[PDB]
Amino acid sequence: IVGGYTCGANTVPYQVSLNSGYHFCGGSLINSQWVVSAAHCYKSGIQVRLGEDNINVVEGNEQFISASKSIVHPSYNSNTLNNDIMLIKLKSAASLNSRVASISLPTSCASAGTQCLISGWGNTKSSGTSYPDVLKCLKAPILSDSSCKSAYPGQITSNMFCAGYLEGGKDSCQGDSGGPVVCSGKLQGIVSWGSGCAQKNKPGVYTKVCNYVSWIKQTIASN
Ligand SMILES: [Ca+2]
Repeated sequence: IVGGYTCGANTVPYQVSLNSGYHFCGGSLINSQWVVSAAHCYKSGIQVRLGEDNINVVEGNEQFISASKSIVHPSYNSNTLNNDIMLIKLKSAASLNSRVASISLPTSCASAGTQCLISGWGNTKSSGTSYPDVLKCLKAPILSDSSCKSAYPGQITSNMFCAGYLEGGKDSCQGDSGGPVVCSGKLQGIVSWGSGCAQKNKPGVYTKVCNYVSWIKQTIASN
């Protein structure tokens, strides 16, 4: 997260870290056994880390649970990043408490202009590299479909939205990938892609979760 703030320990209790020996992506807990992340975050041997603030210190509220199964969207296209969404099932149910909680799925898609909360342990610099140990947060508005398509001509599908600040300075970034965009208490986006981070006229692009709620529910009902 570039141009964000320290969230505060466990105030984003649905935020997970995916770990394969190191943090490599975010995710969102949607019930005690299931995490939503980005398909471009797929790898084998994922451990889900719940209840994290400082990802490099055991602070006492963590739950580490290995993935039992990953399910990349059937229509995920790694070339265009269309359908950039994946489900991860946990080997055991998380213990839900004040610091480890699920985030609601949307029933209807989010309004343009809605201020949303994006979070993660990704890079905090535009130009250069610095990865934080504690969870960072950013409040960012959903941009219009027209400004999104103008920013990335030919590349925006109906399964994507832009959020952020056209002037630059505030954005998600590498390492935030797969993490949540929460609007009005619902998981509306997944951190997916963008040209650089926090650059003028190059906002963040997010998976539009509301297009996926039928597939999420049918998948969780069968696995
Ligand atoms: Ca920790």
